[PDB]
Parts: sequence; structure tokens; C-alpha cells
Amino acid sequence: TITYTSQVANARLGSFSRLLLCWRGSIYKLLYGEFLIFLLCYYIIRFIYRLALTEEQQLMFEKLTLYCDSYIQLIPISFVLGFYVTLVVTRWWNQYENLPWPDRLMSLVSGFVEGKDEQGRLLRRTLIRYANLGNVLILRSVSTAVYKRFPSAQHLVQAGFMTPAEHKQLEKLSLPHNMFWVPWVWFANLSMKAWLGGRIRDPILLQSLLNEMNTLRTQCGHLYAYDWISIPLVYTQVVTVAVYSFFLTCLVGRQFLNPAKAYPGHELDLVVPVFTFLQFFFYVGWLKVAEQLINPFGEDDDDFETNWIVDRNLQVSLLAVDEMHQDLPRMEPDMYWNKPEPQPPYTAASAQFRRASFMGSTFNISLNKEEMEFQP
Amino acid sequence: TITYTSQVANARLGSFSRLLLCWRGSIYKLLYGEFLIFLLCYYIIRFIYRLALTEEQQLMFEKLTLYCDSYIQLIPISFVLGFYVTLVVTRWWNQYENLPWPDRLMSLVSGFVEGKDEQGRLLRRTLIRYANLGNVLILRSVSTAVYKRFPSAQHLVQAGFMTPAEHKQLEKLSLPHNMFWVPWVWFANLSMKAWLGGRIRDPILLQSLLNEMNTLRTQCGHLYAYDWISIPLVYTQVVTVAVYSFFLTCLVGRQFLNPAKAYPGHELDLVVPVFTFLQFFFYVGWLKVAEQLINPFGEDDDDFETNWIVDRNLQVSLLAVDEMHQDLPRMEPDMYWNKPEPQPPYTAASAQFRRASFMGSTFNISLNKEEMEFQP
Amino acid sequence: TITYTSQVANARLGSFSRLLLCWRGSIYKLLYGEFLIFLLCYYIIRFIYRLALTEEQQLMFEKLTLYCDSYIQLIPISFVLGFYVTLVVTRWWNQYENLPWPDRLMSLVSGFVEGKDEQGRLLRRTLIRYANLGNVLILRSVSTAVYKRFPSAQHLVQAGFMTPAEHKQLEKLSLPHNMFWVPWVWFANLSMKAWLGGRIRDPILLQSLLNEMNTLRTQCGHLYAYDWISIPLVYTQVVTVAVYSFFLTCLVGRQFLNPAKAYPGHELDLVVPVFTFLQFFFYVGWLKVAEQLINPFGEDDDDFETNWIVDRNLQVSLLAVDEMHQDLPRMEPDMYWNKPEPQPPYTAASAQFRRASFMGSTFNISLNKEEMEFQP
Amino acid sequence: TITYTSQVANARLGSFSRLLLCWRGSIYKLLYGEFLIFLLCYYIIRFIYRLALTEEQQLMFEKLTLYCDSYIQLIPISFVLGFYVTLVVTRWWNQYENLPWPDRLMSLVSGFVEGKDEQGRLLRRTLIRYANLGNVLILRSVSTAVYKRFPSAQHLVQAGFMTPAEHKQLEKLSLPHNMFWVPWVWFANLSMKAWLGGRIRDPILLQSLLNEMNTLRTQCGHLYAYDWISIPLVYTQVVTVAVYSFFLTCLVGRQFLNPAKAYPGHELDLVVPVFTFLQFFFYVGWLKVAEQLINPFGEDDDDFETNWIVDRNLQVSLLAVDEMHQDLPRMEPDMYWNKPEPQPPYTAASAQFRRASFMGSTFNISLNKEEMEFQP
Amino acid sequence: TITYTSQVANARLGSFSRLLLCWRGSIYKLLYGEFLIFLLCYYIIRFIYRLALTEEQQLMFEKLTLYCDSYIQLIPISFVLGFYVTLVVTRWWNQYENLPWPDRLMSLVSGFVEGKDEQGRLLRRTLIRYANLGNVLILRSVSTAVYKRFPSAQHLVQAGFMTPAEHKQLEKLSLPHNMFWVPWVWFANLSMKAWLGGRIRDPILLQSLLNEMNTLRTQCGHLYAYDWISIPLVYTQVVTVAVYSFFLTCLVGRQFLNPAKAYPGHELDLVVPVFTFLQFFFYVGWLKVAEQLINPFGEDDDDFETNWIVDRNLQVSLLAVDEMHQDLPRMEPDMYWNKPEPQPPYTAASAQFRRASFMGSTFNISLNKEEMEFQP
Ligand SMILES: [Ca+2]
Ligand SMILES: [Ca+2]
Ligand SMILES: [Ca+2]
Ligand SMILES: [Ca+2]
Ligand SMILES: [Ca+2]
Repeated sequence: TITYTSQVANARLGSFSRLLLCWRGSIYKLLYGEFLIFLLCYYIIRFIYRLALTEEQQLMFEKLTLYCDSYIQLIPISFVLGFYVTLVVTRWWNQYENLPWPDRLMSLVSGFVEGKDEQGRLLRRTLIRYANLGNVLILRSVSTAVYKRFPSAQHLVQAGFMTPAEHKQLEKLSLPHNMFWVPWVWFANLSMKAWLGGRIRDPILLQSLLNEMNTLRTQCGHLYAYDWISIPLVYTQVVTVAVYSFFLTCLVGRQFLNPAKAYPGHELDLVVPVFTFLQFFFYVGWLKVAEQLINPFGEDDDDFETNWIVDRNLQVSLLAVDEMHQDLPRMEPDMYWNKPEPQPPYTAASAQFRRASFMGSTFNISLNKEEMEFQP
Repeated sequence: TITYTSQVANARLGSFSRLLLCWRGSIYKLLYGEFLIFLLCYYIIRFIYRLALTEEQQLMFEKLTLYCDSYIQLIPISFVLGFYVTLVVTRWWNQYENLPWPDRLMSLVSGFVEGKDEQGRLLRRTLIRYANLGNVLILRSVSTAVYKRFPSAQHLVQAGFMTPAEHKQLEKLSLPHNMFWVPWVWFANLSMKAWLGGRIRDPILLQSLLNEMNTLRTQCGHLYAYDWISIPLVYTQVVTVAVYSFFLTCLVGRQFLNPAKAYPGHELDLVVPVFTFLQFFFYVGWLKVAEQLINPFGEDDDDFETNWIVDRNLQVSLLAVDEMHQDLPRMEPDMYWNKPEPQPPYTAASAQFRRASFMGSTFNISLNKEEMEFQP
Repeated sequence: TITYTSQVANARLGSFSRLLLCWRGSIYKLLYGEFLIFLLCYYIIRFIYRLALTEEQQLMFEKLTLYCDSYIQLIPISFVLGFYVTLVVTRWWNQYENLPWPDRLMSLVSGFVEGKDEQGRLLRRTLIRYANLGNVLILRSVSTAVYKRFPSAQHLVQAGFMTPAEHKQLEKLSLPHNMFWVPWVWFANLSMKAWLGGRIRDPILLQSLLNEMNTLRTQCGHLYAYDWISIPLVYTQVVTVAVYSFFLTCLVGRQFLNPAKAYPGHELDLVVPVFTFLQFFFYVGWLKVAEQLINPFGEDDDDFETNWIVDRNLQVSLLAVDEMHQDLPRMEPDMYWNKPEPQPPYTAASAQFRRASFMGSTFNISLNKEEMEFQP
Repeated sequence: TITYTSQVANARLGSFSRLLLCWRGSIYKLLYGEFLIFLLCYYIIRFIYRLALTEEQQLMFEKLTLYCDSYIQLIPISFVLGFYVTLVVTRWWNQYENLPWPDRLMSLVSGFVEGKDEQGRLLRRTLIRYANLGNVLILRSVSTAVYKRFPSAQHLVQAGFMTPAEHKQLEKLSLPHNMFWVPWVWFANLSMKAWLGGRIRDPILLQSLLNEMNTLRTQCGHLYAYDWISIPLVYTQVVTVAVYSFFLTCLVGRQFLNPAKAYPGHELDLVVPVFTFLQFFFYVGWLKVAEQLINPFGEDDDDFETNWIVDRNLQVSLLAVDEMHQDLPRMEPDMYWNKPEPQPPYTAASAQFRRASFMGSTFNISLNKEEMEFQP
Repeated sequence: TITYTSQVANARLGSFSRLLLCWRGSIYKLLYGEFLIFLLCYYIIRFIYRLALTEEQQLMFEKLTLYCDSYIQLIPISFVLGFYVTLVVTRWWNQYENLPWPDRLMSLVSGFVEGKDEQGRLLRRTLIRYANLGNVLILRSVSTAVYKRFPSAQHLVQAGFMTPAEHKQLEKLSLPHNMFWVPWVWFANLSMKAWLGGRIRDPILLQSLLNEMNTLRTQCGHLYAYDWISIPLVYTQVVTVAVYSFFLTCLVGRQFLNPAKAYPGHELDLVVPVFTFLQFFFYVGWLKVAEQLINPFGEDDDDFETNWIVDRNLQVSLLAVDEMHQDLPRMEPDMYWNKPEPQPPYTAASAQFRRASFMGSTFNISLNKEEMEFQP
């Protein structure tokens, strides 16, 4: 993930222009290889047309180049790119939205599962650990970076996400499908045992805990689905054919013909087809957007930081359920205790942001006295 | 389903170009027959124009070809294809999203329905079996592959989804509509009986169970709806007419006229209309996207793997409710038991993914000492 | 509703081409009258230009025809048609999605409302009948076919949706607005009475029942809203003006001018403007999509089958709450009772659908032994 | 709101053509003034060019007119209009969707809040009145028509939405922001008092009541948000500049040049630029769609009928909570009491709508006997 | 936020035209600097071409200008701008939708947490303060204006959002990630303690409180996500390249060539390329829409008023939980106490808004007596 939120906070002079000076996650890094190949091919065709061919071959080539430049079109390619890239971006955001965060569940576990003694600590930590374990199982199923971190279940044991007893239990249950769902069943059964043991005081709390857990299960199922059900291959191939055929046609139809022939549009032979290069930048970069985002769990600069999420979720959830269990800051009267209309101060840098309230669009409507009278 | 997620994890050099080497679920497999017919027709017209016609007939044909190539348009067809294919793809993803998964329900059944004895096993298995049975009833109503697997209710009995007693009960209840809804009523009544019998300890658990079950019912109703309410026939016919009329017009308007006449754009007769073939590939493949996805429960390469889902759901749900009922890995202190800030290690291949946390976009803002002072 | 789901299960050779042989719900049926009028007008203009006009009038007409064909544009019309038809189709699917189905509620009523005696039957049937009654009240408010079936409340009494006592109660409550909301209030009050009478054992069940009922109420409110708040008239008029002005302009600008004048593009006078007819088919059929779907509760071939839904819902809900109340198939061990990994068999026709599980996109990643080592 | 749902129930001959005969909420009413101004300006330019200018000035003007007609473009304007108007229409429908209806809440209040005595009536009426009061407070904040009806809080007292005691309490609580949120806090506190007083029998009913109330609060918050956060001014200005610059350019580039000069496309001087007028109708009406819908709570023909909604909600909610409280039609066996498969009759006008059930797309698949055999 | 809702309530004559007279949040303010730079560059090129170059250099320049104006395209740029700006606007509205409002939670806290004594006040205020504190922590993480107001946690203490004890507790818990989640855990634990202490009477109320709190947590998580996961840099760079390359090409291809050469389209040298300036206004303003909205939490005129929201939420929530706790207006019979059909009056200005109810689209259907008869 390349974050440039702070650079575009305001619409300043050339806001998006400055973003062109970026390399990581940039268009340049994404398409320099394809552009170099296109450059090599274009100048190979130019050299062959300028040296190898005879006069009659050059005339035939010039006719072909005019014919090809007659057949360059930007409406269908831009259309299909817009629709396809829009689909890819929608799925990309949905995939972020199905990343499980344990925060709601961990607040419930910290509150509901009672006991500061060793059994209570053990129970709360085990529950939140089951949630984290299910999350990491699916993430290593779908993310290359997480898989590289945890290439085997033994790695999950060595890294502490899974105890040896849990690993053995998982191996007992093994079915010929991805076993990421198992920690949710474990969570449900341990939660039931906790309620029966008196660690959960009331079944409505159990209901809440299992609701949050199953929300996490649904998010993980959506992650599995996006990993499994690719955007249909035919659609990707269609868009790819459109783009690559455009630029293969440009390989000939954008040649600078011999200036001595004085064809229309070929009066001058500038060596560099700059506008064709700009079209390459546009269209191939537009395609590279989809190429990068189609699988947002790889190792691209702008792919999600899954390993960071895994680490953060483990740290925060364990802290929440263990150290913060019934551990509150002292409750004391706040600064506005007897201030009916609190007005927190502003700094010098923020004073201009003090706004009067918007009361509604109808607030300033002017009505005459007769207009306001209720009729019988 | 053709999964190429792993091939497009990163935006590598020619990522989408390599996908052109695929055959299963490819554009080639989808449109080779239509393309061969188009090839045959185009070259039939060429042969007739080059041999059968007289000089005056050839002049008339050339005028017609110029007139037809005047009338080739790409804006309306690409427009309507974009909108229609977008609708088809939206419905396709929605149809995946309404595939029932028993996982949330099975966690609830494993936790809530008590008793390791034979009656408890029987009850839990029966409940989860009712869920699976309803799912398979709708799926065989909507999916050709599942119907081929279970062409009669007796097949569902022979395959174990339905007991003979359940089959007889279903035949007693028969109405002249699809009876896929019956297992939900059975599930509700059995759940009520379980609560009254003491197998479910508290009515809030019953409420949760029935909520998950009815979520599955709603997903099945949406599956029925997509099966029943087709994309309106007129829309499909409109898009089809646009595409096929484009290429019927190309059958004449893309002929290479006699080079001896020296018409504009016909200076050279290359035998193969390569750019017209590329347009065919684009537009007809774009249409084939909709043709494949419009009914995602058929036997296309990229249709959903419904039979696999049925098998997996049965296996996993039975395991969850029977073998995993109150069967937990031993609860023991985890590796970070007295580690306040756990840091799971990284492998060599994953070490570069260790990221510092993003603290927020405002983190690096610089403010002078005077700027930070609270004003009175 | 015209269902062609089975005809498009696979992307077969000319899948969408075969759909052109349909008449019901087809483009042909939708626009043959408009096309015939357009044909009559076009050939009237041709006849007048070819017979009535003098030479100078013909020259003026030819100049006008060239001027009009200069002003034919496809970008704005296709744009506005795409956006408007997309809006219509979105609303059409939403309107299907707000059709009330009693199935979730009926499962809850069958389970929760206790008593096989006459009072229990009466209570369950009355509750589900109130749900069906509210649904039919809104549907007859919004659907022409349902209104034709039930043109007065007395028709609802004669058809059994409403008892005479209920009809009298409704007449007592009459307000000058649509009274479709009344059965929900009746349902709430009867449910409360049932809970107080001991027929509902616990208030959480009452809560669930009322939640399902109010979901139905919200769907009915959305149906009322779509019936009331039309797509704004100005938008419909804008799209209509675009399409009809295009083809009124074609009435002159697509005339085949006198071939003797040898104008550009008029070298040959083929009698039939076939490409203009294809444009008519495209654009007017595209518009007819919106015309058919804008009100999906009329009598078009592809309008929803509201009367069938009403009948089915009544039959199924009454069966569910009365005959199926605490009426379960015998609970017995299933076929996979002691089979830890059940594998339901496949038929010959379905054996090729047996798939291995997709384990995740990262499953096949190759890592060296050194790469997998955890670093310190 | 202009409802034409009944006029477009079926896709009849010229369905949308007949809608062109409408005046209220029509394109004509929306843009006749702008069109008249455009007419005046165009013919002023024509008169000046035909009378005031000398020969050299006319030649310069003709060159300018050709240059301007070279620069008329329809792709960007139609693009930006499509996207912007689509955004406006999406927000317009969302704003309808956030109109609060008390119906779910009123069913809950009628059922749950017990007591036919004066205190019970008073309590139920007060609760539903608080809901209606909050709704009217936000609506008068956002709707010009409602504000004109209730220009002061004293008007709300005089109209009965607010008692004098409630008005005084509101004045005590006054903060420098819109106080529409206050009735929800009042509702919560009165509901709590009702539960403590025995008027609400069980806290789950209290939970349900407050859930419905807070749903209404969220809808009101969304109404406030749409009122406050306008579509960004720059977007509106961009679309406006595009449209108005198109037609300012048309003011010169669509002049009919002197026919004596025989310029291309100016061979005939028809006095009326009819096609430019049709473009005006299209593009300016398309813009007028956004202009009307951007604030759907004003006084346009197609703005929401907020005052009617306020009146209806008050009437229906008071009836539901007061007259209909525990007031049910007599419960008696229905007409299909001993009819296992009820078939409500059809009228003559509706008999053709009797449909056979759609059993699913797979129903008609043909399989040989060998194909159906389960393999080992 | 620039609110112009009241200015566009009705579709009046030149409604959007009047909006062009705005400066704050206007297109002019957003792009005057870029436009001035473009003006300087264009006229520099004009001056160089008119003075510095020789005759042969001028001929070469004229050929280049014709070549560049051949390569100006509006379809791809408008396409990509439409899609990208649509994405930005969707995310902008979503980001408003994830702004936490405490109103639902504060109603629950005011109702459920009992006790008018000092401990009850302290408890209610502490809970609502925890909600506000979490909200301000995330907002200062994501909003530049809020960060400028609260550049350190000590500022939050000095401003009263955080007590010193809370600040110390936060410093004890510090992890190397954003600690905005901590107040939710505190809220859960304090709520649990309140329930155990008898301040919350029943666990269903606790469940409701924690549900509302966790809704706020999810909204804050979405705010963090939008702050962290920028729209991918490559997409922004692609759109920027398209726009800026268009206008860099215009710098040469829109030059007015020497009128003495009499090139096509260059017959007259008007000094100002007005239409190119209008294209600049359109396209660059369209881009500026995204530039302003891409980060809606900066200091742009149309960015959200986050500081106002913070202040309002604190004031209203403290009032709701402290002063309004069990503080109700006197309950008395309302004005329509014995009025079965209440009709609140209308003012003179609003009388024309009195509407008859829309009864449904089918209301006016005419049926003959024979048509209405039920057939056997
Ligand atoms: Ca901003
Ligand atoms: Ca990637
Ligand atoms: Ca298919
Ligand atoms: Ca219809
Ligand atoms: Ca309005």
C-alpha cells in the first residue's frame, strides 16, 4: 500500500502533477518494461523500412502504414477499459472490506468473559486467539506474502498463532478442503463451555459474541470467494486483446513515412512518435491499474499490507482481552462537569475552522406576516 | 470456475499477455465456431465477387461495399455491450453471493444443541442435514450439473441427502410449486422441539439458530429469483442484434475491392482482413462474456462448481456438528503468555514485508510552537 | 416473465442468436407497430420526392437530405439511453427484491406459536393470513393484473384473503390514504395477545416474529414508493425526444436521392434503407427495454407474475403454519452416520463435475529450504 | 411528485410518445424560459449579421461561424452530463429512502405498550408523537414546503405536533445547533420509564422499540446530511460550463450563412435551426433533470410531497397506537379452513394471468436411463 | 463544506447559471493558478513563433501545429475522467457516511444507565465521553484541521476530551500502532461494570449499548481504511497524464498560425483561443473535482467540517446523557386527543401543498361489470 493521502489533503496548485514524481507504485515502474519492448519494436520497424526495403517495398509499406493508421480507434478500447477497470477496482475495495478485524469481537471478549484469575485470562486469550488463527489461515490461503511468512502449519505453531495441541487437533480433522473454518467451530464450542461454566453470565452475551465471530467468518468466506472465483478469463483476455492489438497496430500505423513522398500527415519526420508514446502511457497504465489490483493480496507496491495487519491484530487483540480486562482509567468528573455548553478551545493554527452550525437549508427563507398565518 | 488468481498476484511484465496462452475458459474456445463461420462467409463473398460477377456487377458490388463500410459504427455497439455486460457481471457476482454456506449455522448448531449421547448426535446431524437438503433442492432446481447429479428425489435419497422418511413426508406435502422451502419449516419445528426438550438451554440460542437458517432461506430465494427472472429478453436481443448486424455488415463492407480500380483505402488487396478479425475477437468475445455468465449455473468452464460446493458443505457441516461437538484442543498458555508486545517472526522470504504502522495521514504535519498554543 | 435461463445455461454456438427466434417478450412484438409507422412515413416521403416534386423542389429536397444526414449523431442518444435504461433496470430489479415472501415469517409462525388444538390452528392461520392480506393489499395497489383480479375489497372477501369481520374492521378504520399498513398492526396486536395467552412461550420469539413481519412491511413500503415516485417525467421525456428526433431526422436524411445526380454516398438507390432499419431496431428496442421495465407490475410479457406469487404465497404459508406445525419426518440415523468423510455418489452424466478442492491461490508457491527458515 | 406509473404499465404503441403531451413536471415547463432567451439571442445575431454588418464584416463573421461550428463537440458534454445526472439521481432516490415512516415503530408501540386506560393511551400517543415530532423537525429543516407550513416552533405547537410543555422543554435545552435529535432522547427516556412502570412487560420489547426509533434517527441524520453536504460546487459548475458553453458557441456556429456565398453546409438558409433546437431540448432538459432533482425537497412538480407525508404519518400513527391498540377483528376459521390446496378464484379480466409454476430452469432436462445411474 | 442547497431548491430560470457567481469552493479558485500558467505558456509559444523564428522555422512550426491539432482527442480523456471522478465521488460520500455520530448511542446511554445521583451522572458522562474520545482520536488521525486543533494527546487533555488519568492509561497501553481503538474496549469494560453494579438493569440493554458502540467502531475503522488505502497511485497518475498531456499538446496544436498562409481553419488569427480556454475550464475543473474530494478531510472549501462535528457531538452527547436523563416534558393529552382524523392546519404560503393521497397506480382502472365477475 502506497499512501499519499497527506499529499492530496488540499486541492493545491498542481496537486496531481506532483504525484508524477513518485516511483514506488508508479505508472513508470509498472510499465517501463513493456514500454521498452514497444520502443525496441517500433524502432526496429523504422530501421527495416528505412534501410532493408527497396523502393517498391517501401511504397507497399507506406500504403500499409496509411491503412493501419486508418484503423486506429480509441472509443472501444477506452470503453472496455473503463468498464473492466471499474469492475476490478470495485472488487479491490470489496476485498479490503472483507479483511477481518478482531476489534468488535475483542471488545466483547474483554467485557463479557469474566475472571481476572488464570483461567479467565486463559479463556479470553484462547477465544481471541481462535479468531486470529482463523483469520491467518484464510490470509495465508489467499495472500502470497502471508504464505511466504507461514508456508506450513508448523510455521504457524512456531510463530505462536497455533499451539501444538491445536495443530494436532487440526490434523485429526483434516478433510480434502481448506480448513480455515475450523477455529470458528472451536470458538463456538469454547464460548458455550464458558457460558456453562459461569464465565459468561448470561446467554445474550454469548449471542453477541457468536454474532461478532460469525461476522468475521463471513468476511473470511468472502476472501476465499474472491481468491477462488476470478474475474472470468474471457473478460480479461478481451480487454488485453483490445489494448495489445491497438499498440501492435501502432507499431506500423504510427511510423513516420519518408518525408520526401509528402503524404498527408507525414510532412515532417520527427524521430520520436511522442503522441503514440503518450497513448501508450495512458492506455497501458490504465490496464496496469487492473493488473495490479486484480489480485490485491500479492506483492505489488499497492497490494494490501496483510502481514502488518496480522501482526497488529494479534498484538491489539491480546492486549485488549488480557491486559485491559476490567482495567479502566479512574472515573472522575470531566472538565465540563458543570459546564452546560462546553466549548473546547482552538489552537492558533485551527481557529479559522471554528464554524457556525448549519441549521438547515430552509433557515433563511423570508415569509411575510400574512404568509405565516394558519388558515381555517 | 477457472482460477488464475496466482498467475496475476503481481503486475509483472506482460501479466495479462501470458493469460492469452490459456485454452480452458478462454476466448478462443468460446468463439472459434462463430469465427470459423464468419471466415467461411467472408471468403465466400470474396470468391463470388472475384469470380462469379461480371464487370458491371463488380462495379455495383464495389459501390455497395463502400456504402457498407461507410455505415460501420463502434460507439453504439461498444456502449450497449458495456452496459449489458456490466449488468450480467453484476448479476453473476450477486448469484455467487447468494450461494448458501452452512458454516455460520453449523457453528451455532455445534455449540448450542447439547448432548454427546445418541439423541444429541441425531438431533444436531438432522438439523444440519435439513439445511444441506434445502440448499441442494434449490441448487438442483437452478444448476444443470447438480440436476444431472440428482435428476430425481429418489437420487437424493440414494445419495443420502434425504432419508426415505423425509422423502415420503415431502411427497405428502406436494404442492404444484417448487418445494425447496420445506426443510426450513422442518428446521424451525425441530429446533422448537429441541428447545422444549431441554436440548437447547435458552430461547436466545433458538433465536440465533433460526436467524442463521432464515439467512440461508433468503439466499436460496434469491437463487430461485435469478433462475426465474431472466434478464429481459428484449435487452439480450437488442445487444445481440447490434453485434451480429455489425459483423454481417462487415461481411460486405470489409471486402478488399479489386486493387486495379484504385479506390481510396483499397490500394492493396491483402487477402486476410486482419483488423476486422481483431474487431470480431474483441466484440464477439465481449458478448461471449455475457453469454457465459448470464447463467452461471450451467456447464461452462467458468460456471460455478456447484457439485463441489454441495459435497464440501455436507462433509464440513456433518463434521462440525457431530465430531467437533464439545471437542476442543486442550486450553494452555500460548507462546506470548507473558509477552506484552508479541512479535511473531518472519521467514527469509517474507522479511521484507515487515512494515512500520501507518499512524494516519496527519502524523507528519509540522506546526510551530506558537501555532500549537490554545487561544483563549 | 419470460424465462430463458435453460436456453443460455452454456455459452454454445450462437447462444444469443437462437434467442432471436422468440416472439413472446421479444423485440419484434414490442416495436413492430412503431416500425410499421416508420416504414409508412419513410416510403411516403420517398414517393412524394420521386413523383410530386418538380426539378427545383427535388434539388431543394436533396440539399435538405444531405443537410439532415450531416446532423445524425449516435453518441448522445446511445449515452443517454445507456444511463436511463440502466436506471430503469436497476429499479426493476429492486422492485423484484421488494416483493414480500412469507417464508421466513411462516417458518417462525409454524415453530413458535404453540398448540395443535383448534385455537392454535386458528391463531397460526390468522397470523399468516394477516401477512398475506397486507401483501395482497399493496400488490393490488401497484399491479394492474392483481387489481383486475381483486378490483374491490369485497373481491378479497369473496376470494378468502379477508374475512367479513376483517373487511368490516377495515371499513371502520378508513382514512383517506391506502390502508395496506393495517394488517401489520393487526399482526403485532394478535402476536402480543398470543404471547400473553401462553401461545408464545417467550418474548424473544415474539421479537423474532415481529422483526420478520416488519421486514415484510418495509418491502411493501418500497413497493408503494416505486409505484408512487415515478422516474422523473423530464428524464423520460428527454430520452424519448432524443430517440424520436433521431428517427424523425432519418425520415429525410436517410432517403436514397436520385441516382442520376451522382451525389456522394447516393451512387445507388437500393429501395430499402436496411442499415437505417437496423438502427431503428437497435435504438427503439433499447428504448422498449425501459418502456417494458419502467412499470414491472403491468401486463407485459416480462412483467412480474404477481398473481402467481399471491397464490403460491397463500398456499405455502397456510400449509407451513397449519399442516406442518410440529409435523416432522421421523428422526433416524442418516446414511453417513458412521462415515467420517461422506462422498455422495455421482451419476454417469455428472461424473465429470467431480472437482478437487481449490485450496487457495498460494497453495502451489515454491520456496527453498533457506527461504522458509524463520529469521531471529 | 408527478406519478405516471399507470400510463406506462405496459409497453404499448408510443408509450413514451404519449408522455410528451404532459405539462406538469415536463421538459417544456422546465426550460421554456431558457429556450426563449436562446431564441432571442440567436435571432439577434442573425439580424445583426444580415443587416448591420458590411461585406467585409460579413466575411469575417462567416469565417468565425465556420470556425465555431468546427468546435462543437457532443462527446464530453454528454459524458459529463451522464455521470453528473446519474449521481444526482442516485442521491435523489437515496433521499427518498431516508424519509422516515413510523409504521414499523407504530406497530411495535401498539403491541408492546400495554393498557387501554387513560395512562396507556397517553403513553402510546406520546411515544408515537415524539417520533412524528422528530421527523417534522428535520423535514422543516430540509424542505421548503414544510418550512413554509411550520416557519416557527410556535407553528408546530399551534398545529399540534408539539405541546406547549414540549416547546418549553425544547427552549430550555437550546444549543446553537439544530435540535431535531431531542425527541429521540425523549423517546428513549419515556420508553425506559414505561418499562419501569410495568407498561412494557419485558426488556426485549424495549430493545425492539428503541431499535426501530434509532432506525428513524439514522434516516433523519441522512436527511440532514444530504441537506448540508451539497454535491460539490465545482462539479455543478463544471457541468454547467460544459452545457452553457456548448450553446453559447451554437449562438454563432449554428447561424445560417448567406446562401449566396455557397459555403459547404450552407447551401440553403432555412430560417429556423431546428436541429440546434432539438439539441437544446436534449442537453438542457438533461441538465434540468439534475436541476430539479438536486434538491428534491423544494417546490418543483417532481419534488417529494413532504407535507402529505407529514399529515399521513401523523394520522396513521395516532390511529395505530390509540384506536387499534388491542382492537382486533374477530378470529374465525377462514374460507380455506379444511381446504389443503386453496385456489382463490380469478375474475374474467384476470383469468389469463393464471400461470403454472416455474419449477426451475433444470426441470425439462432430458437424461437417458444409463445417464441417471449412480456410478460406484 | 459549501452548502448551496437553498439556492437550488427549485429548478428556476438559470438555476445552475447563478451558481457561476460563486467564489468559495468554485472552479475559479481551484484552477486559476493552473490556468494562469497555461496562459503564460501559450502566449510565450505564440510570441516565439511570431518573432524569434525564421521563415523556414515558422513553416516547420506550422506543420508541427497542424500535426498536433490532428492528435487532440476528447473521448479517452473524458472517459477516464468520468470513471475516475465517479470513483472519487463514491469514496467521498462513503467517507461522509462513516463519520461517527453519537446520537443513537447517547439515547441508549440516557435511557439505560440509571441513577440521578452523582455516580449515575459520572457513569453516563464517562461512557459518552469514551465514545467521543475514540471518535476524536480517529478524526485527528485522518483530518488535517482536527490534527491542527489537537496536535498532541496533551492537547486532548487540555481540551477536556481526555482526563489526565485516561491519558496516563493510554500511555501505559502504547503499542506501535494507532491507539484509536482503546476507548471502545474501555467502553465495553465500563458498561460491563455498570451492569454488574446494578446501574444497567438487564443484559439486553447492555447488548444494545455495545451494539451501538461497535457500530461507531466500524465507522471509525472505515475512516482509518480510507485514510490508509489511497486510490491506487497508478490510477491517479494515469488520469493526470491524460489531462496534462491533452493541454501540453494544446500548447502547440491550438496556436493561431500566420493568417497570411491561409491554412484550413487558420483563416483568422483571433488572439485568444477562447474554445481551448473553455476546454481547459471543463477538463481541468473536472479533474479538480477529484483533487478536492480525493481527501475530503483536508482544508479545502468543500472538505467536511470535522471540527464543527467534534464540537457538536461533544455538546449534544453530554447534554443528552446528563441534563436530559429522565428529564421529560410533562405528559398531557395532545390537541387531537379526541380527534379521530387529525388535520393539522396549513399556512397561507403552504396551502397549495395540501395534496390528496396517491392511492396506487391501479386505482383508476375501469372494469365492466362482467369483467369483475369471479369465474367458477
Ligand atoms: Ca481535500
Ligand atoms: Ca497485485
Ligand atoms: Ca453459463
Ligand atoms: Ca410493464
Ligand atoms: Ca427541486
